[PDB]
Amino acid sequence: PKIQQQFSDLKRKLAEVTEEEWLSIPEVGDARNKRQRNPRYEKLTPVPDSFFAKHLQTGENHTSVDPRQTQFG
Amino acid sequence: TKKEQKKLRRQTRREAQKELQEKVRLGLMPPPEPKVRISNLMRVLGTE
Amino acid sequence: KQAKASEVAAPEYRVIVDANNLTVEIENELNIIHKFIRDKYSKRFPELESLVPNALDYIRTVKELGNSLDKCKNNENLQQILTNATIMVVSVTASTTQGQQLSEEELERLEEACDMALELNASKHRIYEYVESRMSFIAPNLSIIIGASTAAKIMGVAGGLTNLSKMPACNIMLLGAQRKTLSGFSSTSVLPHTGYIYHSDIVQSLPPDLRRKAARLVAAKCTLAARVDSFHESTEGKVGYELKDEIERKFDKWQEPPPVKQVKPLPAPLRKKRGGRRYRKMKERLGLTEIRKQANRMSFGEIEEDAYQEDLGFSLGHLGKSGSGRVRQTQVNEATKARISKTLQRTLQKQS
Amino acid sequence: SYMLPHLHNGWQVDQAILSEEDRVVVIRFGHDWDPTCMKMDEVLYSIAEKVKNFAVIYLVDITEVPDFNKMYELYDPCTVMFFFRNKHIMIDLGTGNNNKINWAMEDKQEMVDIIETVYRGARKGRGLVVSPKDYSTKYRY
Amino acid sequence: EYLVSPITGEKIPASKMQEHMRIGLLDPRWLEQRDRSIREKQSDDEVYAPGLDIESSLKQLAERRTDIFGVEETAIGKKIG
Amino acid sequence: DVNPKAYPLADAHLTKKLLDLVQQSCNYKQLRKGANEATKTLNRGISEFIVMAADAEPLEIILHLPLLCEDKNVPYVFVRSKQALGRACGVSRPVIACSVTIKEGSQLKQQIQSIQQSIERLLV
Amino acid sequence: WDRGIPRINTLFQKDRHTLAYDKGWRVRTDFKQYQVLKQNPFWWTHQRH
Amino acid sequence: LELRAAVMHDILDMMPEGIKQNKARTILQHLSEAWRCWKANIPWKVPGLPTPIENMILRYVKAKADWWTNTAHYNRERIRRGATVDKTVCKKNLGRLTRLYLKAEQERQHNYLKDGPYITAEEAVAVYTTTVHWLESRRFSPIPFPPLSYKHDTKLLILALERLKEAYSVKSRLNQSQREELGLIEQAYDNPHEALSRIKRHLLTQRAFKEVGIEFMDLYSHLVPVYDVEPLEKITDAYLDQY
Amino acid sequence: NVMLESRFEKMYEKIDLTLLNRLLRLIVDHNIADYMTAKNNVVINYKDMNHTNSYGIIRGLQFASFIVQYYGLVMDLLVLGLHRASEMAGPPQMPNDFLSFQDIATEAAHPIRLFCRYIDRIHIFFRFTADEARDLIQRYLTEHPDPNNENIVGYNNKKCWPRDARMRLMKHDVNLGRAVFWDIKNRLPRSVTTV
Repeated sequence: PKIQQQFSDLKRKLAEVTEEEWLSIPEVGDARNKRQRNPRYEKLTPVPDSFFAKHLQTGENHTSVDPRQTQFG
Repeated sequence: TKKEQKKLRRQTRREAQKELQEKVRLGLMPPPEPKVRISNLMRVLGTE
Repeated sequence: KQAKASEVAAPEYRVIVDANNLTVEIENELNIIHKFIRDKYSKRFPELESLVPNALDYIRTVKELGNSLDKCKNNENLQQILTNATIMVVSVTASTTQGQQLSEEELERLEEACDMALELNASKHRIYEYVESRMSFIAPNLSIIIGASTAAKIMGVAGGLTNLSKMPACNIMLLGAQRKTLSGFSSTSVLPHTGYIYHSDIVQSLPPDLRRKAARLVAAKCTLAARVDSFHESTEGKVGYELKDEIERKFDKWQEPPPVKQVKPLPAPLRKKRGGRRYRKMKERLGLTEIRKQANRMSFGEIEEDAYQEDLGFSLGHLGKSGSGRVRQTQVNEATKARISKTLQRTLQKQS
Repeated sequence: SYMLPHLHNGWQVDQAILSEEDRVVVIRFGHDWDPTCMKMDEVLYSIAEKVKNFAVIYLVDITEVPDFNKMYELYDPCTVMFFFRNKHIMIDLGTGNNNKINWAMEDKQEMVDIIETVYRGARKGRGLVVSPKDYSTKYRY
Repeated sequence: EYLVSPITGEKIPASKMQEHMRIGLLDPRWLEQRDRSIREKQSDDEVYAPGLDIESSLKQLAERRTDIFGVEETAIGKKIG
Repeated sequence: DVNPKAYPLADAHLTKKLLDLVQQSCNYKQLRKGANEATKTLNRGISEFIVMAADAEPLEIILHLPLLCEDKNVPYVFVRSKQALGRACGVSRPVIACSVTIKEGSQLKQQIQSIQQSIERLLV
Repeated sequence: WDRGIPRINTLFQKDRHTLAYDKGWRVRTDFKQYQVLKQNPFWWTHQRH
Repeated sequence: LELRAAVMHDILDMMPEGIKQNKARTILQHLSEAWRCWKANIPWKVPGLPTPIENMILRYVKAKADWWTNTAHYNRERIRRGATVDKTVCKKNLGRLTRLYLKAEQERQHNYLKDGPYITAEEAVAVYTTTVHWLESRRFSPIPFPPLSYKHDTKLLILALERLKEAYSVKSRLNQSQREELGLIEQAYDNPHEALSRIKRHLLTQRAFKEVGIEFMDLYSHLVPVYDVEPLEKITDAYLDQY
Repeated sequence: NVMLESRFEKMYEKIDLTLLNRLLRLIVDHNIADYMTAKNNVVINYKDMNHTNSYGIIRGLQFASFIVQYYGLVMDLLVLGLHRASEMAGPPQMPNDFLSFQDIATEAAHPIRLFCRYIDRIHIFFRFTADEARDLIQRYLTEHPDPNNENIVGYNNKKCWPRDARMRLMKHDVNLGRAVFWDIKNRLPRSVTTV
């Protein structure tokens, strides 16, 4: 029901926490290092010219075929 | 150690170059010239 | 038996040393009887040696399997010996042994060998139990660091405190390392390079990812404590307590929660830059090459055929479309050739 | 929604707008209990540390601080307004109201983009910047 | 133990010699970097409100919303019902 | 200077010579740092000799090394401080034992032989 | 010329002698959905084969 | 956001008010850290955390997790039924379902490890003998390890390299991981025999491998796993597949 | 005639690594098989989540297609029986074609007349005589009784077709379809895979 009804018993039980117990309560620190948290940067660096060369090389097929290549070779 | 020796050399070089650049900043030593060579003859002094 | 009954000029440690030399003698007799069992059994089911490398497990398996290989199926006693994966592997292999039966007198001889091997195993258990009981007197610091069963086992496998003292830490870490054949898995068996030290409760009471880092430290400190004890110094146990305190402090340091780390704000959405050999090279790498310049273009009104099914709209420009380019084919720039990093290269070199 | 600083009267709002000469003052007019305001405030809270070099975020309750309701037409549940050097920075979000963000933003990155665009455009003395994304639709499909 | 320093040459003994080798080779730029970090990381205004305002804001949120709190199920954003 | 169980304790001049030779062996990649590496070189007989510092707080952690040198016929002494041995070994951390090892056709032959002859003459 | 289900013009392809060693290419084209984070409309075929 | 506000208000009301007021934000830090630990299927335990605060945070995490799972499934059902929905909602739901699936998969792997193989060797023996009899009936000669002077070893290597390469063919903008993968492919193509030696060494000796990455492609009806393998192991695996 | 169209429920996930290693050693050198099965047992990661794929298979591996096809060949053997598998494939000297048989008599020697397996989807075409169908239905019903004629409630037919174009669920070919599915599902151990 009222969100603040499921936590009523725990809220009541919180009263037994001593004031010194309210002061240990460690600060939360991340566990991931300098590379995970703030990575330096990712450059783009376009594709090599060999990709275009091979794409245009795919083609200019042939003028003749060895009479040995069958329906599947 | 090797690391300590390299660190000492690096600190000495950095101190020397920093003092040299402060001297250049204060006119005591005229600003350095570009290190022109035969291969550098046309990148530094092309129009000349 | 006299020592245990009287456990309420002929000292105790002479008995201890004689017993510990008897342990290695027993181990040698155990390995020769294992040799005999393996040699005389590998004509019925010869593949088992390649499936169960442990000597005692092999002996128990040949005592249990015997000449009847129907006892690999619907047999609970194997589950007391082997892992389920290796049990199913040996069942699979025993389905296709290609090995003839054993003669009856051969079975009698092999059963006698198995029984004598088990007798020697029981004797080894009893003598190691006595050594473990006498730990506190015979090696106070080494027992302080790692229990009593672990210290007893490591010096029993090493051959006494004197033999263990002349051993480096990188080998004490490996006291009890079993072959541990991998059956399909990926050397995820926790025993590729682990021994009695790694399976000691002090190392096992850590997260599974710090356990090898803990085992190395424990082995080093155990080497130190064994060297301390080999001359019977620090009888009361100060050195062992200091080493254990150091080990526990280094273990707490590893599990100490990570420090509070600040969030880096975005710098600013907004100066002169140099130029030289590095700038020229980086500009040439990122420069728009003639082949890449020519793929940028596209003829007007000259409709190209849609090559490369997998992605329509992918089109070369004036590369080969017989449009307005040049007569000869364009050449690949060497500066655009893909290369690997410096760290990646050094890892590719350490791999060799 | 409660971690961000709150402005408790119109004078504090005016001083917060005036106190910044190098960061975009981002002010959320609305009620902390409103669902739309809480949705917007989660996003503003998640980016408040990331943009502290060029933006500051304040919250304002439009009942406890009612002076700007008629002035700024603060008659929507949530409203996000950008000021740069005592000047309201209009933004052409494509929603027909170039004066405010009167809805809840679902993305952490889109508000960072909007704040950075406002900052970069307003440094050049522009009263109206153009949002990098058109919000005339929701691209649901 | 009167030793010799490969940096200065003074007679530093056995134990404090090691620390000498950590201090005599300490980079002077480290001092400038640490002072720069102190000057840059301590002149920053707090992004979030202090604890006072967090407690107050949560209190007013509880007061202005009984859909999440209270025992009487009142309206969405009205006063105390 | 304090512990008498470190019996072959060298003098100052021999300490200088020995640390210098250890530095040269580290330069020639003939040095093995640490007690565990000294033990591993003992078991293979690939060691000319062994130097060990007499200042390990537990000293008996390096007295197995003399007993193994006796079994393998390897010269051994004690030096006065661990930090000097560590620095002589190219390691900022305190090294308590190092092993100068054999290498066929090396240029450090004569110095090693002389330091050995000096070493196996002070052992009493 | 462009007829036949293996496309008789594929006999003339430049790579015709280094494709004879590519076996099981349909299965790996189908399984490519588990390696690249994109849906391939021509998962069933291969233009060079 | 209502649950977090309620839990924070409840924990901060029991705060000793006048004696301490700077630790309001660390409570939120703990409340978010516990939720992140739940989302990562990582156990959450703070040493210095008092037991009542621990229990309140655990209750918050359980309530938020129940709502999170229910919202994930409801939204997935909405996406599947062709309902009109934003792109960002689909991406957030995909990220949510990835974590739910991987929690259910860690549980499945743990169950397999605890309960061992489910294949009860008798029927495993049946399957194996069936396969053995089939292969003997076909007179199938087992595939050998690739010989040193394997004639068309380089042809298979080139096929594997081109198969790996034909994923960046249209990706006009590269990436550091993609740049490294392309560099490895080019280095193996320019220097084929050393690459083949490395592949043979990996096949003979390598049994432990670096972790792979898992992503989910959303087909709006089911999630398709996509696995990112290390570029150095991909070359060996591609060659092995071709061979 | 009866067409069963199905797929092994979760083939990829329920592949034992140890059994896969032992099955692969029948085909390839043990080094290669050990390499592949070890490569399947790696750590799987998603942004903070890390587990170890100790049970299932990894589809993203390059050779995962080969492993899946071979493992599905094993299931094809389990379904067809060695005799029918050897008759469909024919003698190794002259292997059969796509769906051809050496002789007409060999084709009609078994209920299962056509069989195909896409990566994990099986299609089996049976042709039953008037007596074999009733014997199989009788065995299925003696195994699973159905006095209320409840077998039509769960039956699936393609709703894309009109009412008279799809399958008619009379009484006999519903029990026959259930019997065929039951008989095909029994020869697959549920531990390995299930339908």
